[PDB]
Amino acid sequence: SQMDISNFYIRDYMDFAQNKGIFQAGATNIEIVKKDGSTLKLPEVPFPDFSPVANKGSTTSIGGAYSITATHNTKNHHSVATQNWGNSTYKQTDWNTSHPDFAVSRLDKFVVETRGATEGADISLSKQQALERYGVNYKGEKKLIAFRAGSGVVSVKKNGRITPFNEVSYKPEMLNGSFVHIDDWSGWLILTNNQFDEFNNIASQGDAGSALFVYDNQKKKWVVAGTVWGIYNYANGKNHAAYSKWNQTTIDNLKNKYSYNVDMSGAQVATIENGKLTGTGSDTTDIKNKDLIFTGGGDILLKSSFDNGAGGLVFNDKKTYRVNGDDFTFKGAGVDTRNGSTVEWNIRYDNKDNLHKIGDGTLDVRKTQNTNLKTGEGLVILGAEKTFNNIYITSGDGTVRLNAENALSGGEYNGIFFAKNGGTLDLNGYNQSFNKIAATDSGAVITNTSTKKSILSLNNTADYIYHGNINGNLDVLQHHETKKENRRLILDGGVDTTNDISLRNTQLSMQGHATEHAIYRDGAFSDYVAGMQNTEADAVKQNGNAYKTNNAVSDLSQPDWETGTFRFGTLHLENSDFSVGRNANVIGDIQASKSNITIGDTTAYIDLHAGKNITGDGFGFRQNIVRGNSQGETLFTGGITAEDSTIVIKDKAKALFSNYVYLLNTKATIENGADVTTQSGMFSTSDISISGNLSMTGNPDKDNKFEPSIYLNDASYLLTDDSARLVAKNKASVVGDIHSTKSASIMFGHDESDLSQLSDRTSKGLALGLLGGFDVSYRGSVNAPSASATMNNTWWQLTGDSALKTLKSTNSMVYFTDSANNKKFHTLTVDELATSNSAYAMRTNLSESDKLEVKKHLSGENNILLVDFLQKPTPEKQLNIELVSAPKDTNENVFKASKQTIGFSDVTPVITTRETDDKITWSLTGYNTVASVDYKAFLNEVN
Repeated sequence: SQMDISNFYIRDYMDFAQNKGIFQAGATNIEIVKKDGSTLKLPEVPFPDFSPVANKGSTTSIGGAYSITATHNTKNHHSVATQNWGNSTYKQTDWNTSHPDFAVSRLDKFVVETRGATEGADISLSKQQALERYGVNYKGEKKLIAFRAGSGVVSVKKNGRITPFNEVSYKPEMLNGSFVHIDDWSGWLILTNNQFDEFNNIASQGDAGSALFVYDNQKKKWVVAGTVWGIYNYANGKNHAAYSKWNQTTIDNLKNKYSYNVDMSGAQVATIENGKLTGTGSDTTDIKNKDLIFTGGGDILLKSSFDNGAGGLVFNDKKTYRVNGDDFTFKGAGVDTRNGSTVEWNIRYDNKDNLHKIGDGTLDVRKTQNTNLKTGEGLVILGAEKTFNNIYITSGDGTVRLNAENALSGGEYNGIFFAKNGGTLDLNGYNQSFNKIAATDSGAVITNTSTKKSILSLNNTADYIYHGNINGNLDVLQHHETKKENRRLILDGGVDTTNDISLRNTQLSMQGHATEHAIYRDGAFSDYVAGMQNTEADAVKQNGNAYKTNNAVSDLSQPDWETGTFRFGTLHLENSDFSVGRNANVIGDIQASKSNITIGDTTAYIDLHAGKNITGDGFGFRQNIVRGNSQGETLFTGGITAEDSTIVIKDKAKALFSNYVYLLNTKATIENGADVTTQSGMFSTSDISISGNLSMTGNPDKDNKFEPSIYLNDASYLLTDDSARLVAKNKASVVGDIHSTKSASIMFGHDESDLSQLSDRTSKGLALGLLGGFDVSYRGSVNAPSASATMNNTWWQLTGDSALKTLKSTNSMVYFTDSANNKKFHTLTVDELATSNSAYAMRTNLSESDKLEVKKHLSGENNILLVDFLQKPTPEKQLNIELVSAPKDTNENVFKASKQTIGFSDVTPVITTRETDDKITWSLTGYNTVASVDYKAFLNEVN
């Protein structure tokens, strides 16, 4: 544990050993960011799972009740005589040692926290064979590189200067490691160079016994090469850690010595009474301190209580067994169900001791135990009411299935505690109510594999973060009778169902998870955490990253978060607050009533005990929520139906409304930097305020085309910022007035070059109906005198007096028309109009008309003026109705009279051009007679 912190952080070496930060088990292409900003690529291997390494580092699990270490630590060493993994304590019963310094320990219980490093390296391989079998690519070469972790006395080295932390040895929190080069493989001891390159961490006193791991090509599996014997220092600063090789036979002899085979092939019933095993092919009068290894299937009968000492119960074939015995009890190392064995457990485990379950098989518990389970592997069926008082699930490999009504216990957690990497609780058709789920990370899964639906109620009484997952066939419910402050439910793990979540009088946040890192000391305080912090105050000062050395598992200001994917059918909101914070990917529909929805909440939540929530012996839960500003990108995708609600989409948030949005008396706001795309239609009764980006498009089908979509606002689109952007394109029919005090942008239609096609789903009748042959229909007035509008391939049904700063119309029709109760003529007022290949269709009753007024600049070629004659003109009256008004220098050919009729008139307009001293104008000064509408067809006249 002598760490060169010249170009790396102390926490990097800790994260490495502890599978925290970037060093997740199995991860490839890991890059350590140096203090100088550049990157160090790890060797090309799936990163090792270091869970076999004991809390103190000097001992390592090799599976079951066995661990390996260094003989010269001694039988009595505090890290050998007692050995810990997670919240569990294990006592050494004895050990077997082989020269030079290799020790294998027999423990008193089956270790549930880890499968262990079950296999060793083949030390009989030659140099070259070993390089081929165990070599890994590093800086473009195959090298015999090994990985390891330990917690010998800590010191740090910066550019030569060593700073020791003499008290700091065997500190679980300080577990640290490195990848190292094996300089000597075939020699008497394996010799590793821990400073062969850059990530340099030399072994120090207390690292003795810690394991060396190498990666097997063929087995695709990390295996143990040896245990730390000692350390050599040579002239000119060279250094090796020396390793006592894995000795398979020392292991096998100890294992066999602590095993006793019981052959029940055909031999009816195994009976155990006061330490005597009868009725089998392997009868004896003890049988104590030995794993009983059962084969052949069948019944085990206790005629007395059975304390097997350090020995456990092992089942070693894919057969079924039954353990019966009055009200007698078992005590020992636990139950190891191997090779798919099924054990129907119909006795009680000792009431003052924890049952340890490992093995890939099944423990089917048929009666109430009145004691605790610790499980790490395979299946446990809870077949009785209150099967266990408490359950501790660790490592990720274990599953607990409810198979009875009322199967869990009471209290805040229902007696379920998910420790490191958790495991799966299968509700299996039964409903459960938790006040809180005591889970420490995202490895905790609550699910339901039954075809019968189950309901998971969460009733947390104060603020609380659930780190786990909710999967499978379950609905989620959080209902309170009154809405109170200070009991928010925060999900920062995940949800993955096709079912519903129901919220009533409550507050819910969905959120990503701040990645957990190693810390120096768990708890407050002379002070080594302060000293270590001061060693890197220079680096922190330079890189502005105080979170990195603050002795906190995570921090609101850190950049590394894990996305929370929340997939569900419908989220039902009744008088509730729903928030999506940073780094979420929410995928589902929302139905909201009297509710507040916030997408892009700047408040995020972190748990200062994340990853270390499970306390004591495994059956307590701690959590310390910190909250504050922490912005980051986030996503919602789906539909929303909202009544009497408010919706806010905030900065960095992207909302893809891929289903219908229905806003009934709901206040909707899209803020600066927020991005909303709606593609499956909308209805709104109230104003939508847009300071960011609202894009309204048709529905993209499977074949690169668009089904028309309708955007119906009975109120107004309010553009509330200079930076606002309202976009409609790709087969969208929009209805509703636009108002803006600001210099926002409006963009209707696809880009001139970039055409889009109709879905084969859509009949041509419907298409003409909603779009008039154009890409976009817009119906409403626009009063945004400072705003810019761009319209291409657009049908503007202009239904009221309108005002823009600048307007550009290419291949569009501005169609002046009426509504329910207008029936008045309208005026389009613009500072600058650039118009080409477009049509303007004005109505007239032969004295007034719709009118276009361009105040400052009118440019563009090839536009027609259509006139809807609402009354049949006669040859008597002198017509002289101003249709368009523009500045003097405008070219008269910008507009021409159409030779087509529009409306119910058989009459074509005659338009004449005039120059007053300040404005040129187009006036209707005559007419000509000709003896679901496709309005795009009109534009043929102007190509």
